Amino acid sequence: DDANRALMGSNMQRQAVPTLRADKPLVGTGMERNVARDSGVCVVARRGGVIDSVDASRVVVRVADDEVETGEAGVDIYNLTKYTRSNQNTCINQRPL
Amino acid sequence: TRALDATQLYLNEIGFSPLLTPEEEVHFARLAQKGDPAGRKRMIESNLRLVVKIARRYVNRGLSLLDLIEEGNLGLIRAVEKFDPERGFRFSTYATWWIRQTIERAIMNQTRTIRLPIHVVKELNVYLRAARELTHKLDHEPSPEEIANLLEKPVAEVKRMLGLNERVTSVDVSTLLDTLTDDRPTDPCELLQDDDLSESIDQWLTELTDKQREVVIRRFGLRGHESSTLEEVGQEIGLTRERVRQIQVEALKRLREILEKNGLSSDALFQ
Amino acid sequence: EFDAIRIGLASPEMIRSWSFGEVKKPETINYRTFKPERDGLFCAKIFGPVKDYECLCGKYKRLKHRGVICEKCGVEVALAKVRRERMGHIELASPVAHIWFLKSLPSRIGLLLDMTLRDIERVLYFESYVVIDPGMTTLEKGQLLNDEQYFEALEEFGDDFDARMGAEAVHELLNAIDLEHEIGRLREEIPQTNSETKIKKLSKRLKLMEAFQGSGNKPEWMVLTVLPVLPPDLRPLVPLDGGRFATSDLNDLYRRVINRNNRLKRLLDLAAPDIIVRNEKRMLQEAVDALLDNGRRGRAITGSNKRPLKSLADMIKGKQGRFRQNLLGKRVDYSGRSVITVGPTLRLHQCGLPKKMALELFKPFIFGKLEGRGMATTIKAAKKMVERELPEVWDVLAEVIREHPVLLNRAPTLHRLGIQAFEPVLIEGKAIQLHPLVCAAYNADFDGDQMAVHVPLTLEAQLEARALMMSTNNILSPANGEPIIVPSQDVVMGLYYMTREAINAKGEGMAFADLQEVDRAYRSGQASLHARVKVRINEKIKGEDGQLTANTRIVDTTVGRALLFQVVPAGLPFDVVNQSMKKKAISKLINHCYRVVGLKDTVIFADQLMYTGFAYSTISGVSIGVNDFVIPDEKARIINAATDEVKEIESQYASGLVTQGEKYNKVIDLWSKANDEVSKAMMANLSKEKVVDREGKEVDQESFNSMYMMADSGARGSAAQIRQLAGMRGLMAKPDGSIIETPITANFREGLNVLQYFISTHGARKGLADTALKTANSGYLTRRLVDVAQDLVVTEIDCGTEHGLLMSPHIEGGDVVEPLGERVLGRVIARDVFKPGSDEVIVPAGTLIDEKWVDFLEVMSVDEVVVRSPITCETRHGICAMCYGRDLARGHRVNIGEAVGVIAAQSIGEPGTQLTAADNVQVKNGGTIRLHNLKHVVRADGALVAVSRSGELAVADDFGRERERYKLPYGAVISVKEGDKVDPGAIVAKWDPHTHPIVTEVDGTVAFVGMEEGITVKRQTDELTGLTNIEVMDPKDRPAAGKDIRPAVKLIDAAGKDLLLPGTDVPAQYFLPANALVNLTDGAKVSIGDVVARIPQTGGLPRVADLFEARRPKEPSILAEISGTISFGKETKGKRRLVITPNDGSDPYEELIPKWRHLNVFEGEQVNRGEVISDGPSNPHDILRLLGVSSLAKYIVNEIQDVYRLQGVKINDKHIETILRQMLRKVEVSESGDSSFIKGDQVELTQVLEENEQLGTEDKFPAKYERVLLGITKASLSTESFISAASFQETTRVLTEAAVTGKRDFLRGLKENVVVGRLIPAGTGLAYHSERKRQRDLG
Amino acid sequence: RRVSALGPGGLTRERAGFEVRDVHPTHYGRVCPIETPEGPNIGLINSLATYARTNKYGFLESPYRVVKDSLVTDEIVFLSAIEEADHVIAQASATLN
Amino acid sequence: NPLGVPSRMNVGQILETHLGLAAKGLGEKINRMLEEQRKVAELRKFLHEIYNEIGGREENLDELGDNEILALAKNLRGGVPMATPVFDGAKEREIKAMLKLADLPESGQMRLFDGRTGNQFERPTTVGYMYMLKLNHLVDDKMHARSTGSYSLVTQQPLGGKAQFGGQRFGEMEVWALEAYGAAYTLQEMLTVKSDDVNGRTKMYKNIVDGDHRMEAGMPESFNVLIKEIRSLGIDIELET
Ligand SMILES: [Mg+2]
Ligand SMILES: [Zn+2]
Ligand SMILES: [Zn+2]
Repeated sequence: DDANRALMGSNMQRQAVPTLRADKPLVGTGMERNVARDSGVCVVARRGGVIDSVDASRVVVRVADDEVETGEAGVDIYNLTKYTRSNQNTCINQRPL
Repeated sequence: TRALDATQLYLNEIGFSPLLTPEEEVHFARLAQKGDPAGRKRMIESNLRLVVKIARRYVNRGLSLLDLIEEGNLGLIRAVEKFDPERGFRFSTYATWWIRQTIERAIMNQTRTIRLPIHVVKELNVYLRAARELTHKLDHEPSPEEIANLLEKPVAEVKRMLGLNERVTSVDVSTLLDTLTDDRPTDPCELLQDDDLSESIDQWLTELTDKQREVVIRRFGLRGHESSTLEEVGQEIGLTRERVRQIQVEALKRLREILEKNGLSSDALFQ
Repeated sequence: EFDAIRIGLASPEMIRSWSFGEVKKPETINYRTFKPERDGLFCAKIFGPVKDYECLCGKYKRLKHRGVICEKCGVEVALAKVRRERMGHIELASPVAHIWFLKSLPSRIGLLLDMTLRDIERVLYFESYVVIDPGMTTLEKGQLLNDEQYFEALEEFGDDFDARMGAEAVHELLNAIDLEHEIGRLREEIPQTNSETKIKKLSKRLKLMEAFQGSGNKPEWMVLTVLPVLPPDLRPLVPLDGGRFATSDLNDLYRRVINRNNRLKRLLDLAAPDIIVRNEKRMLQEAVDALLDNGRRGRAITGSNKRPLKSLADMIKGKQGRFRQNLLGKRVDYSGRSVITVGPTLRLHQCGLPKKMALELFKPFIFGKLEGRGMATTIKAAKKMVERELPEVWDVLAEVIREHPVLLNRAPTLHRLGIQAFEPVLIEGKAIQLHPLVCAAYNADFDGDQMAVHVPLTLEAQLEARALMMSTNNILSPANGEPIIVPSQDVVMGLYYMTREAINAKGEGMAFADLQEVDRAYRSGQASLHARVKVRINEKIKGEDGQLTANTRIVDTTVGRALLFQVVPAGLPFDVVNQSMKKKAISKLINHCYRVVGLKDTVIFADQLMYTGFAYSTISGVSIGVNDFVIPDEKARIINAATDEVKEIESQYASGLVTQGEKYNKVIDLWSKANDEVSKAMMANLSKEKVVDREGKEVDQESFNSMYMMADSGARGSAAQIRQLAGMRGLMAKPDGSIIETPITANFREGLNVLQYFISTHGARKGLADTALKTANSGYLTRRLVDVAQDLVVTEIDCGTEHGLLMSPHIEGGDVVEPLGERVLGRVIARDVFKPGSDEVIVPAGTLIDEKWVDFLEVMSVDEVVVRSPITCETRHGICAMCYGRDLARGHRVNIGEAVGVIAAQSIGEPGTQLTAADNVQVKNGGTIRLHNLKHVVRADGALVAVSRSGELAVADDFGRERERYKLPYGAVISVKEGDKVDPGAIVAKWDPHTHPIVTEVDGTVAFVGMEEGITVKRQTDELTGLTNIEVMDPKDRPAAGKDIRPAVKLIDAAGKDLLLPGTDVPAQYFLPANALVNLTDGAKVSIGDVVARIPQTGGLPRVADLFEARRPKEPSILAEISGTISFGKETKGKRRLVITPNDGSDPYEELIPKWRHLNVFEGEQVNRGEVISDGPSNPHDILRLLGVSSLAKYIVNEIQDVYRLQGVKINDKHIETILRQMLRKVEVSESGDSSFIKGDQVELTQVLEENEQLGTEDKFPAKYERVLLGITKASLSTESFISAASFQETTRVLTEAAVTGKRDFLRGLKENVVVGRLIPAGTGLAYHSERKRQRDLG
Repeated sequence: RRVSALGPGGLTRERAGFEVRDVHPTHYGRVCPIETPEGPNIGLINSLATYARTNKYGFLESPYRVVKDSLVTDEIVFLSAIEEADHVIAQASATLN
Repeated sequence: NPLGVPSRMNVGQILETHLGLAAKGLGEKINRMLEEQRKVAELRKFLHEIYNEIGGREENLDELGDNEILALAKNLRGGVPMATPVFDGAKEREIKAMLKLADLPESGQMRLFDGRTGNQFERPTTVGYMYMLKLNHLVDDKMHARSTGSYSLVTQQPLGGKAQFGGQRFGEMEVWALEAYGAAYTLQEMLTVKSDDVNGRTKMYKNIVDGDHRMEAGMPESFNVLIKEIRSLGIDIELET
């Protein structure tokens, strides 16, 4: 592409609205995977282990005996946020996978 | 260059005034009591060298710097006319008591756009001291119950007094003048609606019976005549106050039925 | 009606007439109840009540007597709008002088009092004492006095000396200023004084005192004793949510001046001494200062606000400079905006409109149909029906909207085509549909652009949008005759594929009967779209107007070319269709259809092209694939061969053979030569890529590639953009201005590298940064050009002048650029056109030149025809329609009332968004050489060398016109060949620009006279006997004795007689400049015309805007004042002054030039005042006062067109010359006799005064004038109306000048009527102003 | 990540001119040449690079590999702006045997 | 629209459409292979012919046999995701190699049949799959219309930004466009009657309802403010004369 269209192409991806159904692009650049982890909207597991119970509102995981302290090993509650009013009046939700 | 400031050009003229001596000021007050045009004029310049230092202390108020100097002069004129030569007191010692009262007399009348009497300003300055004192010992945001507790005042009274200090900011400082609207109706569609509605009322009162129309035109004054009460309209058409009230309900129902079949709904009028 | 508004000072008796009461108390409202009280700023006794027909007590609230007054209080009953007209005034104890007469640089009080600006301020502040009415005293009125100085003055005088200090001392002098006697003192001493700074002060004294008395103004009206107050409705107190309210900044300024006035009103009987009576007056003088204007001297501040107080001077100006906020923008009703959307199923004379917008914009129109039909008698019942959106409302909504046109316009408008009326059609959606063909005029794409909408209401506006602003009327562009509704990119692509010819296709060689029978075979599938067939057509020729004939003819065309003829009407021939039908082919087709058939059939023809263009484009599979960008096999051969040559150059740089200063030029010249070699091999492969086979052996035809179709048709793309996709990009430019030595080898298809892509960013970011700045400069350029061409409206139909300008084709250069037929198209003729033979006439009078006369003049050999230009026709108050050319939008002549001044300024600012050797003479054509303005004597050898600096070589063709005209330098050797045919490329001159040739017409022995050795000449030779001559010395490096000596090599006969040249008694002599090398020694015979000595020798918007401002460049060219003898000044004096001495009349006056610039140091030559001496930029100021007005208009149009033709735009010459007429309206007077010496008067005002004064007994009352060129910024302020000068810039200086002068304004312009509210005098508003003046002239 | 040049202690949009609104050859690996918001402020606002890292004093630094005369070592160093004029920075993609 | 390629030179937009066809083309063969109930050993060979065939990163032979094969086949049934760096993209020879595996034409173009006329197109067109976006430029917040509303106090001008709003500012450049034509009644209508006229707009609204298109002269409210403000400075104005 040209340098003029690359400047305008970088603005179309900035002012994008999240749709109802999310579909991964067939063609990517490789940076689409490392850009979602650094953002604060994705839930990243801190302590690895076995998922005891999962729900649409919260995700509870059981911490293994290796990477845990002496007391209160399996204490980790991940509360997923529901639709809240964003700064640009757009819905924000998290879905378990 | 040199700017002809009102404060610099005034203070330069003060240096050309001799000092006031306690021995001669007593003799000058004796000549002013008998009556002399030059005695009161000369003695006015003696106490004038003190107005530049008294007004310089008060700052950060509603009045400008030049207003404190002119107001302080009016205090010594009312103080030099009343002096006791037999008491032996100093003339300047009595002048400093009137200029301080005259400064505070004008600091509360020209500080706000709304003219306020002495009865309501004596409560705002006290609450201003109470709001500053209670905020120092507590070191937090003062509440409405805290002011009414220390001052021993009702909770409803301290709310109305604090609301009088409007302190309105600017308007053109951005605009605000373009965003504000008018409270009165100015829409062309609303003014045309009031025209068609008023013309239909005079048309409906004429299309009905002539007897049922003149009993309501004199009671409420819809046709433009003077309004009359039940006793005032009794001596006009019928002295029987009960008979003229029955026909009012009959004309009220006829005007209601003629409005429903006219294509206009009563519930749609208020909306 | 009303007119003739006046501006003057207010009198104390007049202020008390507008006022209804006196205010003395700053209190205006109460805290107990939000109702005003008596004697306040918002009071009801002076101003109106707070509501309609109400009072303070509330006893009378009826509508029977609206004019009655209340008896309990002073507030009477009135309406609610009465608070905007009533006003009050304050009573001041001491008068205070205003600041308007002291804020401007020339103090209006000081010029009338003969005082300075600082001295008039020292008296008002009680800082110095002045004396008035001295009489028999030595003290003067202008002299100052102190406290001790005034006391000593009374001791020596004793009486007749009154010294007053303050504002009353200044007012006491204005009453006895004796203005009638003060003018006599300056007029009697006018011839006595002789100074430059005193004459200018004398002119301002007489021009202001004459206008002061002629206006009926009084001197005591400058200072005002009372101050009027603004009505309270302009500064209201509106409460908002929360119990709070708002107060304007003006209420605080009025409160400060009222309380200080009462403090002075109560200190009049307290026997105040002198110490305080002088300071309390300054407290009031500074309050009026803060009320009038802030930021200049006072700069008053308030609490909790860092910005200064908004005074009365800052509220009228506002933002956007001096222009008011109301003039720059005004909100209107019945408007809206939405996103555009292209619709192919819409007619040209209509557009789209959503149902949700048509119901809100036409809301009052729906209420008029429901009451007239009988469905809803009450307007309230009809309002509830339109909101519910029942099925009956949609019936009347489509009925009220059937022929009511609406307006559509984009947000930025640069020309008249931005606002075009359309017929709304109800659609379903939330977007406004637009026709695809009118998008070229709106300059808007379907990428998110929002357009406005407007709804006309009155019956006069509906007929206006159907006659002039309709979409079917403005087809031709206001700049050139080319239509703007030309088929766009998408429809042209569909038409280019239709008009094609294939070598082998299905259904070739068949014969069809008619166009209807040929179309039947294509839809059946037995005939291809482009195949060689033989059809019979039926066309009509319109060679004779009023008669149409039919004829049958069988031609050999294709199936696609025959289907296109079914779209064009029968009025046009068939030869306009057999072409390839590119983008430029259809642009010439609509322009030919507009001038043959008419307009009713052109709209139908332009609409049918969009339908047949889109229908045949959707059937085509035109798509851009990766295989379309073909790469030629010769690309790898040129790159590998160029890479091996650079390796040979860089290896020689390390050895020391080639330098770095020359290596940079060789690399950029090697890759550039390789850049064109790839482009020639790429286009040769793309044009002949498709190879078809028929009847055995294969053949070659034009390639049907998808990328080549978009370039050959010209619909979208250019030829340079192909070199970036399938070819090398080449060298790129650095932001600093240099070019990188190494180019980009790869292209967009093969992929760029990380470093090669970083180079292309330098040119891309610079391009994106310029498009953000041109929007501000082009918008600022069109505002200065339209503000000087508003009062120019065509009002006359017959002027009667016989002047004009000579028109000639663009003969400069190697070939012609602009023909004659494209320059005089639409311009009437000035004089009679003459044939090459005498006693012959072609055009009898000033007839309008049309397309019929263009071909009539092209067949003849006529090339120089004079036309009538807007710079001619000196009539006043507009420009006649005869001298003006034809209309640009309409094919007929310009009617009476069209504002040609606005359409001329917009045609220049419209294309602003798109705009950012000489050794020998080699002719490219052949013809007879004809020399003009060249004086060359014969040569004994036969070379015919001409040493004249004025001359031009022109070759004439067989018809007699000059095809090519070159420039001949001075000292060029050229052989004449008049009457002989010249071959192409033959050398005619062999001059050398490195050395300045010096020749002498005298033929004989030459001897140096006045040459001193060691001072003027130095015997310096070269090494190894390289040059053995006599080198002269410089003027600055010479000694003091040889500074005033000038060598002069006089030429005489060999026998000893003095030889002189004919024409002048002075004998011809050879020039000997400084640092000259004479090869021929003295005492030897020299031929005539031989070399005597050897002497060695931006662009864009800032360039086009520099010509209209008459800005002098940094380096101006030096010319001659009066023609005659040319010489050299004295070098010892320090100023080279070339003296002149003509043969007819000797002029002792001359000019001096500094020694900083060296040019034409030759001693002894002709003057040639018309010819330039110092090479460089030429200033337009010196050209007007030297040659005349015809060359200045010819120079401006020539230089302006060279800037617009570089980008590719074409602008007619009528709009460039229209602005030149307004800039040449001001003239200067040298010897008036009837007016001032140096003043600025109009040319039309001086011509009427000259002609009227000539009709007398003396016949010499008139005077002489001189034309002067002014810029666009200075010509805008030189107007009689103060409204046009206040809205442009600096409304403070123009508002004060109109006060002391008392000018009466006559509303007869365009910008003056848009602020008052009346109709404009241009357009359809001329008939309204014609009946107004007719009624006024009758009495 | 967006870094702007306006605000307190910086040039505004009007007094910028053309030098501030232009790209410099020293923006290789530090400032994105192609990412720039279009409009009135073109060139004043420019985003950082992917491997951009601030220096100790506050300057911009970019990572580079150490290249010897025989082979390319795996030592990665962060180079400053003024110190990049001495060394010869090669291309990211080159022929490797 | 294919006409935007030459001027707006973006070759990567066409190469993305061709590469997107091979991503969805290979996804249909994997989803169809699951419906035939093929063995797990046959699916591992097809996945090895995709990641371990073209140049780049190849990762396989590190997952479970039965568990991970059915998990990847059900997730890649809607397209195989492709990664193309910003400067290390795949050449033209590698894109055409993927279309050959999916039994698709390597040219990337195919002739499409029309739906309205039913006739086949003359030239082959380019089809594929392109990742599209949606910007926050909805027309619900852009469409506005207002006939009559409220006005200010100092200047009787229509307001904007309230609950009911929507209007276009008639700038100065809009005035010069009307002066270029012969329009005089339209320029005076939208400057004196349609705005800055209290008694003018009241009588004009009543004339439209009755059905009489007529206009009164009136006086602009923006001019009466300039008269009162210029008189307080001491300057006299003889407006009547
Ligand atoms: Mg656009
Ligand atoms: Zn009352
Ligand atoms: Zn004329």
